[PDB]
Amino acid sequence: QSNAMWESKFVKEGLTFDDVLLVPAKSDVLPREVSVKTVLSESLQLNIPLISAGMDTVTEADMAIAMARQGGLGIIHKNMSIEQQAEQVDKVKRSESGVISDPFFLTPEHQVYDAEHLMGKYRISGVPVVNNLDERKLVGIITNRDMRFIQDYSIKISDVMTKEQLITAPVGTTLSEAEKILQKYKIEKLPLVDNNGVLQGLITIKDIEKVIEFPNSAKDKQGRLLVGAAVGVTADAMTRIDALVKASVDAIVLDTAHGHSQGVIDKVKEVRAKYPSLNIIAGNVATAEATKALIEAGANVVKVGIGPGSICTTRVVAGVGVPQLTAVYDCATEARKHGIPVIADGGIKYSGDMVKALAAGAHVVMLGSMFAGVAESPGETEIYQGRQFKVYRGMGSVGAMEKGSKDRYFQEGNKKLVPEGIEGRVPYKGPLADTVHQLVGGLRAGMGYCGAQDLEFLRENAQFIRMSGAGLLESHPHHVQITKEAPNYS
Amino acid sequence: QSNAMWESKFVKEGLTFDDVLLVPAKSDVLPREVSVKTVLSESLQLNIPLISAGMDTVTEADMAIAMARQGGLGIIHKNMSIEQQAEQVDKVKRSESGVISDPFFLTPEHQVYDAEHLMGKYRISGVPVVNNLDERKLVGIITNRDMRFIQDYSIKISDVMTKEQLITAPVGTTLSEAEKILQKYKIEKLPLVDNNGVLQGLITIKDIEKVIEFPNSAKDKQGRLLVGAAVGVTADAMTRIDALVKASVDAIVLDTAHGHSQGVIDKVKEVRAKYPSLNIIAGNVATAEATKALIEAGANVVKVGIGPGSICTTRVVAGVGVPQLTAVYDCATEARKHGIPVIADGGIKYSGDMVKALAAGAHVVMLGSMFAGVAESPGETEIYQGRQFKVYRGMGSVGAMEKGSKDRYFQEGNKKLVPEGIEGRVPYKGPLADTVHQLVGGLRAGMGYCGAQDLEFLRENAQFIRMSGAGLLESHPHHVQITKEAPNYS
Amino acid sequence: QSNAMWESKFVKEGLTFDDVLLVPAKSDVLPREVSVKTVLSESLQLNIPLISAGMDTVTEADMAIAMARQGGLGIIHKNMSIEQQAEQVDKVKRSESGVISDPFFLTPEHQVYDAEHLMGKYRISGVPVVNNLDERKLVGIITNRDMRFIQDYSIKISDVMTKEQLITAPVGTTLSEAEKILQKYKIEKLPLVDNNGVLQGLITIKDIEKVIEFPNSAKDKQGRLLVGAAVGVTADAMTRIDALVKASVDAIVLDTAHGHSQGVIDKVKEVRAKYPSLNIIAGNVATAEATKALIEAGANVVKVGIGPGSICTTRVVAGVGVPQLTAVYDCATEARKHGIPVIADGGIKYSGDMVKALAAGAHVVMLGSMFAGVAESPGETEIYQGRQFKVYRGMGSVGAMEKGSKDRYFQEGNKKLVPEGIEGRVPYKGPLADTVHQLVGGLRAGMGYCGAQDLEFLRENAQFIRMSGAGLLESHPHHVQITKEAPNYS
Amino acid sequence: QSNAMWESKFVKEGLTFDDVLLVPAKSDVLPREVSVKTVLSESLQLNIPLISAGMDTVTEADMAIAMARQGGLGIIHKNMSIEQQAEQVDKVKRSESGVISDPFFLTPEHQVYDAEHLMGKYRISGVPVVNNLDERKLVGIITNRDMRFIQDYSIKISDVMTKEQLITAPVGTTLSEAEKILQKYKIEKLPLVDNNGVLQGLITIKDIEKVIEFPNSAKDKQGRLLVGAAVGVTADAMTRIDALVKASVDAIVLDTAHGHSQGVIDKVKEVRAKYPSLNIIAGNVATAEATKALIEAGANVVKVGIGPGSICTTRVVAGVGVPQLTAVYDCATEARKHGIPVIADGGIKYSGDMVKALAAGAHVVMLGSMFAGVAESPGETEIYQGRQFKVYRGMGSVGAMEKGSKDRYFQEGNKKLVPEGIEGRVPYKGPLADTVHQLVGGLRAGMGYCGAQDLEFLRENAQFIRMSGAGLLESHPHHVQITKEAPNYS
Repeated sequence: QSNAMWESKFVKEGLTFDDVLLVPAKSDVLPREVSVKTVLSESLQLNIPLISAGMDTVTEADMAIAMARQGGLGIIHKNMSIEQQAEQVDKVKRSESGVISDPFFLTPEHQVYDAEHLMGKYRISGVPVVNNLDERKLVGIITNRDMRFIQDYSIKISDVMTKEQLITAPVGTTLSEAEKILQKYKIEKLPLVDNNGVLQGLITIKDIEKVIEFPNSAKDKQGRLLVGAAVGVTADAMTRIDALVKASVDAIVLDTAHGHSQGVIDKVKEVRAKYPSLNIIAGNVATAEATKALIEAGANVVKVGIGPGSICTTRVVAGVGVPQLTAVYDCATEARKHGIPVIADGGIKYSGDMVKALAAGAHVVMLGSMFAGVAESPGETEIYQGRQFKVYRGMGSVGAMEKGSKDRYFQEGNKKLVPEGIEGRVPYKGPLADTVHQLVGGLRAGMGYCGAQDLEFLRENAQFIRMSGAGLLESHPHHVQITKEAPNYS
Repeated sequence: QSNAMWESKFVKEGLTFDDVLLVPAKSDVLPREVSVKTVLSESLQLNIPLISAGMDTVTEADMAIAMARQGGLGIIHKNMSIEQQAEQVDKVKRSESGVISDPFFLTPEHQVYDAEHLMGKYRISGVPVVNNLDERKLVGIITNRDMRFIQDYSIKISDVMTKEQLITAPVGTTLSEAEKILQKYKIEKLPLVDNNGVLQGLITIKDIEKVIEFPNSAKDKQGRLLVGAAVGVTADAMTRIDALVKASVDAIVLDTAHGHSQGVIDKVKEVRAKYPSLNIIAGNVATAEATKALIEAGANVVKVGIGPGSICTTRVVAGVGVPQLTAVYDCATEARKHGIPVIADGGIKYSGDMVKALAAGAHVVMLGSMFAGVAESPGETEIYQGRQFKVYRGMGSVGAMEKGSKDRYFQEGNKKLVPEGIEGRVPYKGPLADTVHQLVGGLRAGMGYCGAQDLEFLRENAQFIRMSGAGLLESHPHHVQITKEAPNYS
Repeated sequence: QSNAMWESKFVKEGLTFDDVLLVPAKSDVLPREVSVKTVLSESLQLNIPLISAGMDTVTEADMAIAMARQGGLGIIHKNMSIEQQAEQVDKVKRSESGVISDPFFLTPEHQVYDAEHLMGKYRISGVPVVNNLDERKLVGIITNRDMRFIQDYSIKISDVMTKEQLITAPVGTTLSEAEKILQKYKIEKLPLVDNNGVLQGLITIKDIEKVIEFPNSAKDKQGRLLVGAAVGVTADAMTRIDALVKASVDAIVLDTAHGHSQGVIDKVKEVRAKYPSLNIIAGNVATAEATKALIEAGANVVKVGIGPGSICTTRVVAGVGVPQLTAVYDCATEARKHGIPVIADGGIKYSGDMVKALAAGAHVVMLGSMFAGVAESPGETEIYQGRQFKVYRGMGSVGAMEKGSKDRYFQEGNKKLVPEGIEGRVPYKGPLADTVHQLVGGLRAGMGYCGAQDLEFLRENAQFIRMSGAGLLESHPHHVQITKEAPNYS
Repeated sequence: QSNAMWESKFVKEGLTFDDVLLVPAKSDVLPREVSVKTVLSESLQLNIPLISAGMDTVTEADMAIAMARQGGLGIIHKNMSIEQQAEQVDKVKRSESGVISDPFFLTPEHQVYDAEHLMGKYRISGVPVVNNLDERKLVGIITNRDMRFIQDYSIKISDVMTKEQLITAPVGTTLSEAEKILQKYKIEKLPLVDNNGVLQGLITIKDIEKVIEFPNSAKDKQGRLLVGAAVGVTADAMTRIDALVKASVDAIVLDTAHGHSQGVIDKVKEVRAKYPSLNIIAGNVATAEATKALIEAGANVVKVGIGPGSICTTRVVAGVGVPQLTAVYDCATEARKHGIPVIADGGIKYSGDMVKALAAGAHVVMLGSMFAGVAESPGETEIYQGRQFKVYRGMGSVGAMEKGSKDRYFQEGNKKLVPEGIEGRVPYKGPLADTVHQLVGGLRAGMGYCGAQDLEFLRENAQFIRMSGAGLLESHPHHVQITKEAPNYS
């Protein structure tokens, strides 16, 4: 077939969110009752199908805590040093239930400075103290309550801790039973020791009251919040990866602009080979062939989308891409054959778009722009025309690339950059929870319409219908002047 | 066929009003002579193919009176209490010919307050008086003319009514013969009694002069204006329905966002089972399958459209919908097999759109936005830039849902809403009659072009032709500066 | 085939000017050398494929003179009385060579008032005088030169005409030979008489110098400018037609909004039957079937287009129409079978559009909006933002209908109108000739590209290629700021 | 097949840049390593696939020097006299290595005026002097250093040149060896003479240091910069061509609006016949048939595109054209059969567009608008709203045609023009090099995505995917406010 490539140049046709509507269907299930949980793997389980993009304007520790608390996942960005990125991961892991099996501790010879340091770093209200670092016999605890009486923090621990026997509990004490012990004895902390009195761990009422406050939290087997981390394909990738895995990261995202590059495929094999059980998310790919190549290399999740991002110019400057809905569907067709979930990354303006990507076969969606004006996002708020804004930049933008996204665009050494992205700003949105509430609300409605009691049914079942540009103008509100909008719509 | 659902995801294609034009055809019938009447059922017969949407910004008693007087139908909204909604229905039923068979009456021991109450409630110029409530022997009539001489309304009826024998007439006296009796004896009221003088009814010149004033009125077998009423699927639906049926409502609209929901199907069976002859309009559905399921459940009219409304965000936030012209056609294809009419609800900007929906198979169209700035619509007029406006909100909007449209979106108990609609404003349009005149005028022209002497011919015969976006720009006025517009166009 | 009509509803697809480009082709012919002439019939022959629409804002006598002088045809509108419309036709016929065979004349007993009247009415510089009305012996001529010495015009002709034998010439003297006689004897007028001296006719240097000034003029066999006239389908149509034919009109346009109406078909048969040789243009039709029905009724030209006009709302308000390029092609396919030419009426914004309509099979195009700001058009110039404007209204607009276009919309008696058109304004364009120069220039270029030495080759040969909306944005100028435009483009 | 032409009128469908995206593919090659060189012929070899359009607002000598220095090609425009155009070509040829084999020289009897003239004309820092014009024995050199001591330039050379034996070198001395000789003896000039001392040539450090400064330069076998020149089809074409060939032009562009015109085909045969080895670029053509006809006539490169230009109105005014991507593909399909390269001329807004045209089969792209605001372009900078602009006009614009582009539009003698183009302005872009850097950068990224190590692989391999208008809005940045843009994007 000498001329086959040449003749098939223009045959393919793609579709995106605005070309298409979901067709309503026979439904015995109400929006209220549907299940929105998704399993990306046995060690990664979300209560909502949402991930925040690793981007320096989108996700850092607080955003990751917030997302995890709602049931989704944050991906900490790589535009910081290895020490810095692993420190962020650790903060997220230790937000709740973090010191139960692996406590920090001090000796009476440390200064109050150290105790202030740990408490502020992890937001944990007390620090257990041991006789020395070898034996680790618990001698007492310095807490936030002890702290308010201390003026100069340069003093040694032994001076501020007045002994009284404090209530401790055996190893493997559990939240539910710690809940009554704290209640019964009227205490906020519960050190865990063995029969020899050696400190094994610590439980706080925060650990307990956070379970009540965020009942939908996405957590590992130990009850700690899930967190992911971005890693590029660079000579230092394994080093970055090593420190992440030691910080108990639940997933890495190997993040590149072209997932089908041999360099990416090799890095995945090399990472899978060193960490057989590590959750590995790899992207971006827009095709079936690319999807199969990442999976065979050992990726256990595949991230889909080339160019669709609100801030990306890849399609404009390089001329390259696939319309996102076709991309998701093309990639989901392949990954389904392997029982592998895909992430739809980029292009989602409204909650409806999310529904469409999930009905096209994605297990989960990853959002940049809808999360950047949110309160937990890294940047602070800027003023334009009296209203508050937050900066949002493409990983392809010159600004982002100077701060270490260069490898993503294969620009890694270059003195003069050629950006695939742009810089912009988004309105301040308030706390993340409210944005998720609307997102999940729109999903529940659509699943209601499509008769899907859970996300699996939705991917396997839901049917779309294509429309014209005139079909799009009908779908939006039209030809009436809008006095007041909604959180779901503009 | 394991993979069939998966592969058919993107095959369907929809069309809306702007994608399409009607093809002109051999015509011996002029616009002037065509028949625009439609039968939704033997007990529901419209002289124009128009219904006003039950929405709190669109239809209440006056709008329903106005619509009925022009030949269409109002649907009173449910965003009021059951007492309040049935009271509205009653006002519409009693506007004309309402007391002929079931008169109100008083005894001389009532106060003038009561007489003022009835006259103001029904806009009827006089109140018959009977000796007591059991016998009901007519002793006389207090009228608007008697009223102008009364200062304090706290006084008893017996004091103000000076006896003179008044002209009465036998039962079953008819408008045409009442017309000459009032004329012959020079009177405005004509009580109806039996041989024992027991009040049976009342006829007024208003009853007579309204037939002359609105020759196209849509009326039941008794000559009273038709009226419909909205009912949601709620634990209290039957209660609401019971009071409506007792107020002589001609149709209920069971109104939900997803008509294909099992909960809706069951409610229809349950209502059909209790009221075999009640006119039951059920929606909304966008498909053939949904249409068949409502009909088998006992719906005798089906209402079509998901998302197309000027104020709806359903398609944007939930991602769900079908382009309205395809929806109408898909649903009309199914209902035709059963001899069941469909209503096209939502999306109509211009009179031409109306024609297209009817040629696509709808028996009738239901309009929200084109009727909201009209004088008879419930809200009053707001000022923006010196011009008068009227508020118009989607039943999906937060505002509407707080006032009781929540059940429509399956949000019925929810503390935090996720709206499918938005709030806006429309220009004040003057009296309803002028808007209907243009609507019906555009319909008559199109039927002229398509060679259709009536609406049936139009549904069975008319052919469309699809066009591009460039085809749409040609169809509108283009590339000339508009100095003055028209009532039909912008 | 019970369900065939129902299923074929959406199958048809139309195209308009903006959906399509002409494909360039092998060309040995330069723009300069191509022939742009068209034959609508043996008695109607244009040197350019252009007609001005009969509309009260577009064509009256001067516009018709101007158009004819350039090689096209004016259609005088019917929004004036029968006397008035025939008077306009007569002015156009008599502009050049009008008195050669049928001269006006006076007797010495007429007042100078009469002579002033004729000269001003026809713009002819002199009036022949005869002894009396029966014999018609030429006694002399009162001219513009005689006039400048006359103060009071109330005086009798005999008083101002001082006799000198004047040079006359025999009947059937021709322009070329009159040209030398006027030159040889140094005179501006040349009365024509017989051997008995009875006035037969008159020739002026204007008649001669106009042939030189407008070498491309569209003229009848007698050398008089061609003119057309609009006629509606009304009880008075034949009366209007009779006076037109007596004024030597070359064509009538039976003009209706729906050409496929039985009423129009019957009127054409009835007119064809009374005037077998009259040129009859009938429209509007958008289909093949309609085209065949008009032709069999006796129309010898068919006018095509429903809704495409810059000022028409027909498609919006009635929902009715066909995209103009498909309309032209569909109608041209049918008329070609009969050797019948079609006119493309409406929708042409640029000279390129014209080329496309002709390549789609139209013999000629009819322009409203491109001719309304022209100097010869009936309205005068209005001021908006310091620049000069001309009003332009759709025959469907309320304004036009009040002035007698009602029958066109089948509204003929109606107290309350339902308009198919709108009112607007266009910039003042200067003399018509400059607008035609650009129009014809664009046509010559396109015919150059398509390799067409004449219009026939262009209709039979030229191929189009369809494009998207993105194809349209490429075709226009894009993405550069325009400092100065051109007469061909915006 | 009597009716075949008639029925095939609407079947063809075209695509342009915005309808289409490139599909990413398996890639072992990084953007950094890909080869962007193209061979238009053995005597024309570019290091980047870029040509600047011959247009009076785009390319003259400096632009041609700049383009050649970056690896592309300038085409000097024809809107100047033959002397003037050949002088421009000569300046480009002599920028580097121009006097090595064919030196200018003077005799001591010339004035310093002559020496100033040559140095300023060619930007060469010194002028060799010979005893007389026949023998041509080198007696010395007047340089820029000698010049700074001279006040009145009217004096004879012999007076200012103080003799010292100067270092010369044999014929065929090469840059690399001249580089050390200049270094060893500390001199900036190196005259070349034979054994009899007859001046053969000259080498300067500029010749040497330019090779280092512009390592990617596009050069002929002699090491001189490549340059092209525009020629129209006119009675004087050969004369213009003769002087160009004598100035050592590397290519002529026979430039016409319709390449398929017999007049163009004949001119190509006639030019090919007189200059069998001359590089001949001919256009414009949009079709396969036109492409084959130019090639058989002797064109060795074909230039593609009718109407797509940012400033062209051809499609609007003449209605003529083909969407550029289809045009390139249709023409590349034909030329590939002959081993003939095509140029994509017009329509490229962004670097991505460039990639698409090359993947559609073009060997090279030709840019007008992207190069007009560049510093080396002929016009100077205009002020609008405080920012600097550069005028850019279409060769079809009235302005350009008055200055001699008339023949291109077959308007060659015409008193009154009918333009195919428009006049506008573009922002000042700074030095050309920066614009090329971004252009080449975008190309390298796209080739990275498509897995193409060189341009051949890209044409033979790369696959596109079609998208809707909604697909285009996704591809651009969407729905976020842009605070700062990039050089690649807007």
